[PDB]
Amino acid sequence: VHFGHQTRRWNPKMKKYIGIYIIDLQKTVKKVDEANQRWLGGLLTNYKTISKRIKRISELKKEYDRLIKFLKERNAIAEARKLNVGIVDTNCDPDEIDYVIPAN
Amino acid sequence: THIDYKDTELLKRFISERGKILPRRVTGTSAKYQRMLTTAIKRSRHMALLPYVK
Amino acid sequence: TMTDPIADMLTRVRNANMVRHEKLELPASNIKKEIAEILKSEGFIKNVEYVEDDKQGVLRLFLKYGQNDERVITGLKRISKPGLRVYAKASEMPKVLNGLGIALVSTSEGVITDKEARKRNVGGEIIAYVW
Amino acid sequence: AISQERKNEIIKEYRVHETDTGSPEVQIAVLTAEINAVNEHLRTHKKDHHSRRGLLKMVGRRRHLLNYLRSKDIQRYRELIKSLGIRR
Amino acid sequence: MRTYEVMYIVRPNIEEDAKKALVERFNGILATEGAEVLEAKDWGKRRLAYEINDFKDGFYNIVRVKSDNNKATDEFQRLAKISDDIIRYMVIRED
RNA sequence: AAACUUGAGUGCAGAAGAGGAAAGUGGAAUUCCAUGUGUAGCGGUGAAAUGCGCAGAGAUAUGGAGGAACACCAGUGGCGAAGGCGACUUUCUGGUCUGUAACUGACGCUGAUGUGCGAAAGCGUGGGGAUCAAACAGGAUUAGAUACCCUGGUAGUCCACGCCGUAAACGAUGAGUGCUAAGUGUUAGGGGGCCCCUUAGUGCUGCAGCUAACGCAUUAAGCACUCCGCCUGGGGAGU
RNA sequence: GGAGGUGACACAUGAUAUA
RNA sequence: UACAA
Ligand SMILES: [Mg+2]
Ligand SMILES: [Mg+2]
Ligand SMILES: [Mg+2]
Ligand SMILES: [Mg+2]
Ligand SMILES: [Mg+2]
Ligand SMILES: [Mg+2]
Ligand SMILES: [Mg+2]
Ligand SMILES: [Mg+2]
Ligand SMILES: [Mg+2]
Ligand SMILES: [Mg+2]
Ligand SMILES: [Mg+2]
Ligand SMILES: [Mg+2]
Ligand SMILES: [Mg+2]
Repeated sequence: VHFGHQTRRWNPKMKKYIGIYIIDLQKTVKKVDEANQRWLGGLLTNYKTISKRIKRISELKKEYDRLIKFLKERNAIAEARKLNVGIVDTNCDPDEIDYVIPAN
Repeated sequence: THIDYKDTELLKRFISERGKILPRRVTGTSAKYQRMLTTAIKRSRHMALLPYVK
Repeated sequence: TMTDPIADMLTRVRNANMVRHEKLELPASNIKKEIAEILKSEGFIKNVEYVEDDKQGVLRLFLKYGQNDERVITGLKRISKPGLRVYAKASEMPKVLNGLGIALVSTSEGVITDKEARKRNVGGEIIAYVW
Repeated sequence: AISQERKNEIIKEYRVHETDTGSPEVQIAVLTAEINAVNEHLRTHKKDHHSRRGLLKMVGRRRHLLNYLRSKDIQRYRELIKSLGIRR
Repeated sequence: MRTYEVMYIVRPNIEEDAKKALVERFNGILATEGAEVLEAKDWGKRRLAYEINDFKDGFYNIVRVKSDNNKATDEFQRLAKISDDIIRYMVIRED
């Protein structure tokens, strides 16, 4: 859980956390103490609308089959980073993680 | 090594079936080698060691 | 070629500060050493080290950032220039950022700040504003 | 324009001390031989503008070295002026 | 100061005993004015890759020269041009 | 006034290059000419016609003359200040890059005026004249067609020597110097163990920053200092 | 997938403001 | 629409 992505794509901000690059296992352990489907656009920023679908899911079969299945993560961070913890590989941006775990 | 225009056997390997100089992306030669190759082949064509168009 | 070694120093700080580097090295000179110490004394930078070498010396500066990685130095500006030198009197010493910043002045009692230049009643060449 | 053998002859004659190759006297003397040789080339190659541009750079570099030598020690400067066929 | 690698082709229908008359002479021309010949060679009959002067073969000859004036090889090139025995030639600065 | 070696030059050791000037050598093709075979069209367009051809064309084969240009190599490859530079050979000659740290010791940067170089067209004198081709002629098209298309064709296109001094002469981005994430091609080198590091070029992508936006982004349009050139609504008018 | 290089018959016209 | 023809 400490072998990151290839060198030809490693973000420069993971140099402290980092052939291929190997993660900082020693630093992740100290960081770990400090700390499945598509993410709908506006899951957090549009709860005034999603909750209606969440409520309508609780309350047709064609909708529910996709609704149950529903209710890489750049959409989610913006929904949270704009509101003012997560595994952060070398290719991922660390500057936008409050509790970054530098483990693969 | 420096390519000699007299060495027709080495040069024939880099010409095609019509006597055209082969591109280096086909033969895998490097850029500086292909430049030396081209001068030697043109020298050898002039001395009738290699054909212009066969 | 290089015409203003002081403005080159102020710009090296500005560029390193922009990307939040911890430290920077630049070739040394007497006035650059004294400018750096005033920035240390005024609390804009962390530390200054002098590294001797055969050519002209090296100055190592250590930059300062507060909580939430906020920059202590907000801006640097060269005032006196080789193309147009700027001098001031003690009675017309400029205040930088209404006193929240400093002006570096080369006076006949050395290189000092603007608040001290008015205290000593000396004027001189306005080197730079730091805020 | 000039061979390494001819250049080393000039360096030996005009050097201000042994193991000196960078003094103005050595540089001006070598530049003078190079300028004369390209002028010889340009007498039968009048249309060689590209070479003539390089000669103009040598003339400018020689003039700058002469100005530096003149302003630093006029005695060395005036002795070098006669040694070569140089006016000013 | 310089080394050259003169090559020339003699026409194939020449009389045999007349060939040494020019090769000795053309090498002789390639030695005047401080032009010590380093080496002479004589390739055999070769099939020319194309017809030169409606010929199919020739006597390839390689002469290596050591001069510092190149007027020796200039004399060779002047003479080879107007001589109908030699049908193709080339001078090459080896180094 | 005196020191210094980092800037700038020199020396030494390597390397790459369509950098330039002059003179030679060569292969393909076009045109013309001759000769042999050989007979009814060839050529050309959207369709045609003008045109050439039975006096032997066109086609084919061989030979000759002449001028011009150099397939393949050939590559956001290389060189040059820019304009530009592409067959090969020799001669003369300019610049750049890498390494080294002998040497000099700030000798630097920029640059008004000035002085030079400067695509193509054009001009003068004299040569040359294959191809192409302003003008021009004929044939088409069209309501007309002073065009676009076709068949020809002069200047010119080529050379030498003078002149001209202009281009979307463009990266529409002046020069110099330093500083500021990364990734990835490529050209010429160097160091160390095919890879890692490092110089100098040349491309793409992309942060910070900048921008009106487009975009630029260590080859800045970012952050700074020096010098030069230039702008101040459109037209009139670059008159 | 997106760029940069490379190469590749005939059809005329429609006044001013206000829209 | 008010015009122009
Ligand atoms: Mg060398
Ligand atoms: Mg070089
Ligand atoms: Mg200048
Ligand atoms: Mg001017
Ligand atoms: Mg012209
Ligand atoms: Mg026409
Ligand atoms: Mg003419
Ligand atoms: Mg001319
Ligand atoms: Mg302009
Ligand atoms: Mg600039
Ligand atoms: Mg810059
Ligand atoms: Mg970009
Ligand atoms: Mg680069």
